[PDB]
Amino acid sequence: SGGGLVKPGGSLKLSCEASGFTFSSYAMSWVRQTPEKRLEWVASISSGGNTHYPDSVKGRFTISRDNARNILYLQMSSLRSEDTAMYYCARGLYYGYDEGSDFDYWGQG
Amino acid sequence: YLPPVPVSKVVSTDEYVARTNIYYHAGTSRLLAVGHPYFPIKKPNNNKILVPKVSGLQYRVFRIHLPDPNKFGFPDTSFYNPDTQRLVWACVGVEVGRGQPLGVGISGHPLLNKLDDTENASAYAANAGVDNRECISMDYKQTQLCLIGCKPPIGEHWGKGSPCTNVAVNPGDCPPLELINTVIQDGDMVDTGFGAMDFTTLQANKSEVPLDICTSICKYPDYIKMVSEPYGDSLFFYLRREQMFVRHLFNRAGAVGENVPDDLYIKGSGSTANLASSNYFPTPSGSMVTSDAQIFNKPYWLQRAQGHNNGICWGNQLFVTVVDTTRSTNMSLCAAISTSETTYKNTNFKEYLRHGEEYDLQFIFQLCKITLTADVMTYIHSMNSTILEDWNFGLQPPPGGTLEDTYRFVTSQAIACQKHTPPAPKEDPLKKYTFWEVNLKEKFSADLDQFPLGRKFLLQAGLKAKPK
Amino acid sequence: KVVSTDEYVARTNIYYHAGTSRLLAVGHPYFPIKKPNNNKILVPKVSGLQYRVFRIHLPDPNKFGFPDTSFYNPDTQRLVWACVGVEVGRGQPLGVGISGHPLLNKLDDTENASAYAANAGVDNRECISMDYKQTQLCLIGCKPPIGEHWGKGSPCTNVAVNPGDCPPLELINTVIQDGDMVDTGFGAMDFTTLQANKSEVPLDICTSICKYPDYIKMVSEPYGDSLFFYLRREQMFVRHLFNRAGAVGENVPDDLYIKGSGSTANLASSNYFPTPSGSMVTSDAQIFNKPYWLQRAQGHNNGICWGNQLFVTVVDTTRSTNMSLCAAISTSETTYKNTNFKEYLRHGEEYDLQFIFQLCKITLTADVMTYIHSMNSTILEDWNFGLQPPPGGTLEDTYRFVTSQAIACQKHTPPAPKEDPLKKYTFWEVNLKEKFSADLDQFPLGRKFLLQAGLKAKPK
Amino acid sequence: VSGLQYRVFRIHLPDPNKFGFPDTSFYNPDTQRLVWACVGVEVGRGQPLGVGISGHPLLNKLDDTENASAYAANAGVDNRECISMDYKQTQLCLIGCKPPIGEH
Amino acid sequence: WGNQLFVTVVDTTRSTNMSLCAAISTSETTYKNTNFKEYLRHGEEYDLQFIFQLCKITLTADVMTYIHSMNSTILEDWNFGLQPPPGGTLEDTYRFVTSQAIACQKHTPPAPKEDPLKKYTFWEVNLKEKFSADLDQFPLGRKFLLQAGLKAKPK
Amino acid sequence: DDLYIKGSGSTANLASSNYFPTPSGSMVTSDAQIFNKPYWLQRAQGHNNGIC
Amino acid sequence: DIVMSQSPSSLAVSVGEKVTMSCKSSQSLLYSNTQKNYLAWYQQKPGQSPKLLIYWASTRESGVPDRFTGSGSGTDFTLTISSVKAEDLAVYYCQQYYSYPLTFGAGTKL
Repeated sequence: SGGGLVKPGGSLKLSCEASGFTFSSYAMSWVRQTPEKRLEWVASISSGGNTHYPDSVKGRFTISRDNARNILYLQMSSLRSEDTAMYYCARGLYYGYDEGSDFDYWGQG
Repeated sequence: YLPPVPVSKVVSTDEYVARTNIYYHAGTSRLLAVGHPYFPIKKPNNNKILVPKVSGLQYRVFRIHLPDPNKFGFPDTSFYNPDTQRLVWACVGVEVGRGQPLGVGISGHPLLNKLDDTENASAYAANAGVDNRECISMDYKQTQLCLIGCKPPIGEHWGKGSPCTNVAVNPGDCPPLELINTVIQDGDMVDTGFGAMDFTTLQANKSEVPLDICTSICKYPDYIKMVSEPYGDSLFFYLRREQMFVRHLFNRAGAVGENVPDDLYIKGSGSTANLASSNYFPTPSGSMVTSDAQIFNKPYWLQRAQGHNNGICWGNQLFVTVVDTTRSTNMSLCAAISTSETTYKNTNFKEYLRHGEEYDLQFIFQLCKITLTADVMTYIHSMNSTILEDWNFGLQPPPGGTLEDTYRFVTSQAIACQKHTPPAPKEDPLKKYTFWEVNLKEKFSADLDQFPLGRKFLLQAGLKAKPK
Repeated sequence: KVVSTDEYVARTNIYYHAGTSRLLAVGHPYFPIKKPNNNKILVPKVSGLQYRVFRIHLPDPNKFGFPDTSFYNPDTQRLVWACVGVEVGRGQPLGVGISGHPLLNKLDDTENASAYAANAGVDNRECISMDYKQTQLCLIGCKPPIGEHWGKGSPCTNVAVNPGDCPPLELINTVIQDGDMVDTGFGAMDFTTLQANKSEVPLDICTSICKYPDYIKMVSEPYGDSLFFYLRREQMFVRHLFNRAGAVGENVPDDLYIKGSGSTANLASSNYFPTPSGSMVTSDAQIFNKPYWLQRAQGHNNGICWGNQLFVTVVDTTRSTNMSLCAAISTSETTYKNTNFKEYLRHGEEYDLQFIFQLCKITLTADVMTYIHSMNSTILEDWNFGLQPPPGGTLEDTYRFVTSQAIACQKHTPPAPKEDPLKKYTFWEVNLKEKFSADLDQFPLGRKFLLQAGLKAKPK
Repeated sequence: VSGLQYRVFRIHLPDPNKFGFPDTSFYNPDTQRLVWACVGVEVGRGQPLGVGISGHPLLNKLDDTENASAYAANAGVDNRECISMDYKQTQLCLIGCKPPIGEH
Repeated sequence: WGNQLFVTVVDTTRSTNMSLCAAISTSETTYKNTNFKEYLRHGEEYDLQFIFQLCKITLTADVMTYIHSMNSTILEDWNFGLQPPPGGTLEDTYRFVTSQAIACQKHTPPAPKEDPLKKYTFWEVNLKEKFSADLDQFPLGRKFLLQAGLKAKPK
Repeated sequence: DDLYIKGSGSTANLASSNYFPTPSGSMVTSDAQIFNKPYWLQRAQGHNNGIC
Repeated sequence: DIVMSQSPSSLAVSVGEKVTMSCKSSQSLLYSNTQKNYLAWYQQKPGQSPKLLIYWASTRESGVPDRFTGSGSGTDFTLTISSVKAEDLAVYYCQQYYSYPLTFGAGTKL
């Protein structure tokens, strides 16, 4: 939601907004686009706001969850141009018996 | 019936292992190496080396293969059945031959990041110029060590870590540091006393140190972690000696990026208005060599080792690591582009640097057998299963289960060559890791008498007479 | 450490037999029939040259319980057929087909020329047919037949390949099926793949890959169960000698020779191909249709057979004759004209099988429960002592769906009748199941054995 | 490469006297030695059987000698022709510790 | 003798030569002698399986003599560097001068050890690794058994 | 067609596909004669033994 | 990690052809206490967004026709489709969520 021209090395400030729904109901994440069709993954944080970080961005991608604005946010700085990508938002949900995961929606990207 | 009742603790390998009556020896003739100390020589446009970089300052790895004992000849094998049992080598004693005349080399750099001599200063120095770097050389700390185990030597070093991201790194800012373990590789560099780390990443000047270590990562072994192995199979033994002393007192020349708060001092004026570089570095120095300190040219006797592994070498496989500074002398020769003129001309000579290397190995081994039960199989399988694979498992069921086997179309094929271009599958899982190689597998002897070292083995234990 | 079957094996005293009806078979020599616009086949091309492969479908013995069941526990063991014996019906009087191609690359003879040839018209293709390697074979065993045959090799990237270059080279080693290509020995491979020309060969042999056994690797099975048996026989040699005519792949170094000029200036065919001669036939050459036997074989398998299931293959040249028809679309006119006659062909084909068998019984140990499980577990799949106690008690009914509010709509699950894995492989199939019965008194043949047995024949 | 090329197979064995047994006590390795012996041998050959052939584009030839209606023509220069033939059919096998000796 | 064995065999029967054609232009639909080059390759298929027996030799003079007469090079590869028991040959033995590549290579000197027939080239195979101690596992061998019978075995 | 390639000229048209062999009898011998020699029956594949 | 696995790249299914694709995790997919396979998927077409395929292989999304129904448990799986169709033409990503991070298939472009 809003992503665009950024020259690497600075800080990167982006948003993912809800559209006509309760924001605090389910899980949320950030995503990126690596053109090989080999996709790379960006960021996540819990409902309780625990940082979901891989071997990579732990403490790196600096996230701010906002339920009120119904928007997901992320902070970066001293950017990695290896993070050049078309970034995507994503969301979570809960579907509770069979134990395998469908997905309802995600952001503007 | 069922898998067994059995835990992992560790055990003293002598629990299950049985010691045999027989010993063998083999050894290489000798090993030579030659190369340039400071950097490898390649064809300038090419990436292929014309000349390798060689110095005592580089680590040396040695992989030694043994043949499968269960294929191997004895005067008396009666004592076992391959049905129920393995055989595995055991290394009782080890030698390192070293023949070179002992003497010191040296290294340096033609542009050395340097300010001045702070050891004694009669007056306030000048102000930072542009490019004051200088041509200076030094001696590294003297060192000896030896390393033995069936698992590769694990070194460690400093390194630049991923900074935890809150503040954006501005160019100029101290990267955080990370202590990092890694596999020790051949050609890797001894520390100089400047610390086991990567200069390349952490130092952008590239003029901070002499050549040899500049681009590389000096590493140092961590006895802790190594000894912290449960099976102790990294090494079951070693020895170490080293020394160094201070020589000179210098500074780094560059901008200050951590400035000194005044409170530590008082503000000066004139020449004292400006703080000189608080960077200092000592000049490392080795001392006089002695024949006595030599850890070499003497037999060793291992019976009880700190690791529960006792001289057991798994996978027909044994390692040695060697580091020596005493033979480090680099010889310098000159060749004259004109043999005619009778007046000395600098311009006439092409100066050259080469360095000699001498290695040898003489190895004693005991043979050992393994009785097999589940618990047996279990524990090992638990420890490492791969060994069982090179092994036939003595059996997979009780009669020899087979996999719809391998019979091949290959050995010499038709020159299409995806019928091989790709030879051996599986792996040496370390195949990525490069290091020196030798094969002894043809070199064994059933008689020690013939050999210089062997009789000592007798001698030390007595010969009694030599039977069996 | 494979062992003989009969290590553990436990025999019966007991035997049954079946034999087919026979074989009703026919069809066209050259190519199969279909609607011209369509791909839907009217009628099969059928040939001997189509590899001759047939496979076995039989009841679980354990299905039948016995007038005396007593002698064993069905549970503490299993109960497993062995093949005692075998026979093929093969009934046709023996016959000659023969072929070639209406267009052919040829320059000409080698042997006989008074002078060097003339210039080459382009597309000089000609119509000639040939005979073949004279051959029968039979193939006997339980694991799939697999033919090994040439291939084009993998050009690696070193040499940049130029238009028209030599395909690199291969042997391909691959499953046999029925109705596949005999060689005359023109190479075990597909020119259709591996020859541009498409004018080079008999049409039929244009089609597909010549295939030939690999004993060696079938020899090389861990258990030798592809076959435990076969026989192999043939005769042939060359009839004539003929040059191809085509653009040059490569040429001969001169140093190897001298130079002509004028007429003699110019290159004599390096394209050199023989014309084979397949031979006479005889009755005595017949290997067929005779009591056929084993006990010991090269393999641990002795009659060791699974899925109640076995593969059978044989091949014969001998009968290769077809016969055609002269179709007069008008009979009316009494005066002759070539006009009125279309021609059609098929190749009629015939066989039968009668085979003797045993059962054997198998108790259970890990070895049992493993060695084959080891060897292959697929049979204890077919058995029930593969275990597998599972979890998983409970669920929820929820009903009903039709209410038109939506709970997720449902199950897809015939899913896996699929059992033959190799099922996509397509070839002849013979189900035998209920043809079994007791006494060869009734069964035309293996009482042959019963006399080979002898044993007293029992009273009335 | 062609079939008509002779084949020569050299086969190395490892020294027995480096290589031991499940039970070796039955001998003294010192006072004696060990040597392999060859009891039996096999040759596998897998190809579908068939005859090849060779020829030459130029060959010294006059004409048919079998039947001639009239006397032959005058000999020109280079009447050589392209003709081919089949070689004599043959099979052989050779085994020993010393190389096969040829003659010509 | 000398861990060495020869086999030589020739067959005419498989002489078949397959011939294939490659098209330099795949487009044109009119047949032309132009478009097709021709190549000729020939297949070759061998295998070897060899039984072996194991034997020992007592030593006396007559022994040693008799052999030394036949071919004395044989003794070399054994012990008996010298006619009788002692052992072997007492000038210095082993040396290697390289590792990595600058200096005049280890092979700048000739190879001292020889099969003197090294002049004579021909096809080669190494078996050294392949031995097995149990016939049962092989197609051929069990016949050897069968020829001599001698069956029984574990479970 | 796909089983071949178009001709032209002389090859404009396709000759008849048909072929049939000409059977040829072989050398006859006195041996293979099966006659003028006695026969002796005891057991036959059928259950009849020489019953007419 | 497990970067999910679909390779080599070129295969295709013409008029009336069931599809062949195989995505395989590099960790064992028979798991202890939970015992329900976790597998994720996607479809990237021209004209709209790249989108999930399948979840738990026996439970399908609405707005997802049943045409995709897979089989197997554990590392590798087997798909079966009575009739494969056009929009089945697509890039099929694959994934598992139990142990995060989220990593992706070598992909099915079939």
